[PDB]
Amino acid sequence: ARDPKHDILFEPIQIGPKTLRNRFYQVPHCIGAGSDKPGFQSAHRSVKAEGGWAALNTEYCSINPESDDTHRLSARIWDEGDVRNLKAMTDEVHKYGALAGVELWYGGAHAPNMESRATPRGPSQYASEFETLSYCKEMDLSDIAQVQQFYVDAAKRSRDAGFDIVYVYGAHSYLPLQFLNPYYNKRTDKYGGSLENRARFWLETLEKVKHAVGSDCAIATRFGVDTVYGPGQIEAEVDGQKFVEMADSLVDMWDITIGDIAEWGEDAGPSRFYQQGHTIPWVKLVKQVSKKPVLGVGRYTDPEKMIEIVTKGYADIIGCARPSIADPFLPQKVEQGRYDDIRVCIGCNVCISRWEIGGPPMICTQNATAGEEYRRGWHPEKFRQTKNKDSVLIVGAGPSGSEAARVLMESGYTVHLTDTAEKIGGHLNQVAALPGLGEWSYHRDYRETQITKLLKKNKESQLALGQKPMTADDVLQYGADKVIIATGARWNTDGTNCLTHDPIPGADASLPDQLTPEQVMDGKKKIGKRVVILNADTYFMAPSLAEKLATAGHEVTIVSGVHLANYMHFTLEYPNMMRRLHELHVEELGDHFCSRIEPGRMEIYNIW
Amino acid sequence: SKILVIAEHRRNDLRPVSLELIGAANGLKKSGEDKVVVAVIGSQADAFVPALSVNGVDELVVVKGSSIDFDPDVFEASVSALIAAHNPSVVLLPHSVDSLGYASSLASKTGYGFATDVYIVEYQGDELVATRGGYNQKVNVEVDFPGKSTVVLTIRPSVFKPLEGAGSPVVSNVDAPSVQSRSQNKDYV
Amino acid sequence: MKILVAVKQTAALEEDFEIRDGMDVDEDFMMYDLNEWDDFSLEEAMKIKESSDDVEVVVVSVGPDRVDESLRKCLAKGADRAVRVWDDAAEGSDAIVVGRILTEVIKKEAPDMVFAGVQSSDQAYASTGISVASYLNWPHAAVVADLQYKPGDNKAVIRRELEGGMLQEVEINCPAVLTIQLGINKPRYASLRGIKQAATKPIEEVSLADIGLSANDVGAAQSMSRVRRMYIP
Ligand SMILES: *c1c(C)c(C)cc2c1nc1c(=O)[nH]c(=O)nc-1n2C[C@H](O)[C@H](O)[C@H](O)COP(=O)(O)O
Ligand SMILES: Nc1ncnc2c1ncn2[C@@H]1O[C@H](COP(=O)(O)OP(=O)(O)O)[C@@H](O)[C@H]1O
Ligand SMILES: Nc1ncnc2c1ncn2[C@@H]1O[C@H](COP(=O)(O)O)[C@@H](O)[C@H]1O
Ligand code: SF4
Repeated sequence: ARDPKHDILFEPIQIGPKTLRNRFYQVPHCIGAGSDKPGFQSAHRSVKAEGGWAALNTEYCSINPESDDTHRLSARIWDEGDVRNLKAMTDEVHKYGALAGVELWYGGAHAPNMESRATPRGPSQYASEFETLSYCKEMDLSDIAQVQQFYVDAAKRSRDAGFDIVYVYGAHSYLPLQFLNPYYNKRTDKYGGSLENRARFWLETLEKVKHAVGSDCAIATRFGVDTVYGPGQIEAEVDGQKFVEMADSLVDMWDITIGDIAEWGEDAGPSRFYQQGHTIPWVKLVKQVSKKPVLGVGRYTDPEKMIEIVTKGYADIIGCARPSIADPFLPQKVEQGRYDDIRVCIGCNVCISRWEIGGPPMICTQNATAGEEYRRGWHPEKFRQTKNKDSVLIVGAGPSGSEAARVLMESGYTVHLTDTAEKIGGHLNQVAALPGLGEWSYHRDYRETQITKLLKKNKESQLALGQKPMTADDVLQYGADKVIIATGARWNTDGTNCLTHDPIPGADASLPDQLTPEQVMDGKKKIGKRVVILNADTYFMAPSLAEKLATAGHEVTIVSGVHLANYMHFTLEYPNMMRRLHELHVEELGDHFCSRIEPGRMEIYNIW
Repeated sequence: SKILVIAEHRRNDLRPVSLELIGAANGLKKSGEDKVVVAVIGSQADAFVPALSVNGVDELVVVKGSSIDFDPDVFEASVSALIAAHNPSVVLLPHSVDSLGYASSLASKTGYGFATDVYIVEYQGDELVATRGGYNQKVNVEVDFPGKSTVVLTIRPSVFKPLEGAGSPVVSNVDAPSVQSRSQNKDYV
Repeated sequence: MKILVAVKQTAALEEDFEIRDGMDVDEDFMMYDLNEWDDFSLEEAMKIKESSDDVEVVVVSVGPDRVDESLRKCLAKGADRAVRVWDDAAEGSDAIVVGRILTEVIKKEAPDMVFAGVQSSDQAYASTGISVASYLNWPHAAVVADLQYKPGDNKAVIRRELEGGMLQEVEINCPAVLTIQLGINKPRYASLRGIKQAATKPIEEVSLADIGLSANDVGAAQSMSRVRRMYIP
């Protein structure tokens, strides 16, 4: 049963005119649905409402076409069409007793407007440091009044759409933050200069929105209380706290983040760099001055960490984005004391990577039903039950084979899962041993735990590890009705690569001076002093091996025929990864690949 | 009447659990007048008299046998002989690998009270009550031993605290039954 | 040549089980399966069988009808024959009473070697095997982590796993009773076809009268301790 100390997480809390039923709150987050895939939006949020979350928010929700994020996908509330589409989500969230919230967004020059082609407006004219070809027009006084009116009209549409909670969004350096922050705001009139003047845009917006919908909706605000950039942007104990004091009477609930837009992996901290609770030192500064309920995200998945921040008085509410994606049912599982059923977010940011690429639906490393609830009918916690006594053999217990076993066992099937490996997890066991990636092990820990419990209740199923490798004869004679082959992949040993699709002459990882990732991670093969990594992969392997090797004292050079760590731009890991490689003295040679290798030397070429 | 502790040693050294058992025995007496006898068994067990001449020990019987260290046939024969000669109310063995080798054999023959891996012992008036685990340690199980004049317990190590300081026990030596054991200890690895 | 492996079907409890009377946990919260140490016992017998020519491996268990499920698993995992001993009067038989029961079926079977697990996962008496040795009057060793034995020899060499990981070699007369420790080998897993074939096999049922015992020899009434109370600490 639930630990009595977690009872606090299930106490209601008032926010203006509305009541949260418990302290579990899904802050606004992208999913790749917006107002364009109303099925996906309504299923994704409503499964979490069924799962016990007290409030579910849309992602950033454009108030007008001159804040259009195309090629990235935002929600929109521009007209009656959008009101109909989003109301599917509010109706569905209400069916499970949760509040529904919308996040009113205007991006200034950060929105590249590739669909609308309209001109964004801003406190001063700048080219966005994130969208570097996108510029805004400087706002005159009427412009300011016009954009304020956009917020008002969107907030009235939001009430029509059935939302309970309406945000003025001033985090990730969007428009209210731009007026606040002298990095953007160069004005010398009464909206620039002193704090009072810099806050005036966001304060008037809040007053107008509260005036229009406040009797009916909680007015929340999301605030990047510190840009984590040092002086020169917003700092929590300089402008941050003082702004909270100025706005406190207008806000029903504070939702606090850190960081800017170009580097918002400081907010959505990758486990590679940040532990659960990494934001606390900045976030707790808000309750030092606010009299209103406060939340601030921090990759919260553990109820022990959750009651800590509430009992100490650092936050009232547990805000979550990623934990709610990994486990829509995290709150119900805490409520029922089913702690070992919690599917814990690994902080890989693959979910975000989809959004960042611009256009595709979200996917999730832990939760293979994220994005699939509506379009495939896949509920994360409900499984169609088999009507036969079919048995399935599964060769390999890596992420795919172990997922297949888990789902088949939850579906009532007899399964026999087998692997040569000592533990569940396949290639993820070495991957999670790379520098910074220890939390990626939760993906296999969850499956190891679940499989062990499913065997206790599915009595004809079996797990066999440390086995002799299955042969074709072993499979054919095994006695299963269906067989799944999940035997994995390996890194190439002969130089085969995406540029030429052929081996490289002289490449051979059986030679004493050449190694694959697996040989490096195994740790047995000796490595010399001067290391060259030859890279044709754009995700984490080459950078992570470079980190591991330079930290162990090697002199490392990366020769990359593809854009090094390109995919880490999308996971938001790229900036701290580059800082890490720089401070470790890893040398990079971009735009080169290799035509032949020999003992102790290789021939490289410029790709252009 | 008497409480019998069977001490334990290996490769020349007394195993500290021996002191914990003296601890337990002393905490269990139903009167200052009850006496704790400790026995140490081995061909060279006279060497342990110094380490066993400690607070709580009223009699130290050294029993010499065939084996230097633990052997199941020797120990069973030796302990049955100690029990018959000292008629103790309670005999305390460590719950140790050595004791697994013979403890339950002592009980099978005899109809003595027997419980293993005991972590609470107590008298409730005149009935001995022992607590051990159940269902993979998820419960405590309290047991008693009706009409049993001799109860044999094995005791979980690192639970009972040893007495402090030295003692002045009457030492005796005896010989094991010279019967040849059906096993032979060879080397340690 | 015959190796007889005594096996036990152990109880595991669901969260959050309840004490029923105060004399036990409520049955509804109990799941039964093959004692973990018995996989290693059984494997060692199968190693011996597979290392030579002709060795009958028989498994034997004292308990009610539900035990059939665990003896079947043994058949699937290599055992040649399975025997179940029972009478309702044996409920509440302690480790020493079960040792007596096992002794009388072992005599009926007349094996060359007896293997027991070091302890059961549920009650962890660490007593039943060695109680069997005492009633059989057979040489015995407890906590065996290595076994050198060839069928028909007089004479086996074991290693005892002591506190702190250290091992002691012991030469032991046969026939002997050995209690087998975790880690001695790598127990095998039967395949679905193995299990299906095990399903066709008989479980031989043996009563107390069959082994010269009666209601008066068994049960809680004949045991060396008496449960006063179970509680969650
Ligand atoms: C998109 C994606 C998928 C991620 C996970 C976060 C995110 C996304 N879009 C957001 C947006 O539409 N508006 C906004 O205010 N915040 C958005 N987020 C950031 C998210 O809300 C959280 O601030 C971070 O993910 C950190 O919280 P947590 O994941 O550690 O709980
Ligand atoms: N013939 C085989 N028999 C049993 N297991 C195998 C065999 N070949 C490969 N495997 C196992 O398959 C697993 C594949 O896992 P992994 O590489 O993580 O693949 P995936 O990412 O698709 O789940 C490894 O744990 C490996 O040991
Ligand atoms: N009811 C039983 N039937 C057959 N063997 C048993 C039974 N109970 C215990 N054993 C044996 O004793 C072993 C160790 O358990 P124990 O002394 O009961 O903790 C088991 O692995 C079996 O070999
Ligand atoms: S993709 Fe990774 S960071 Fe995102 S919710 Fe899933 S497990 Fe967490």
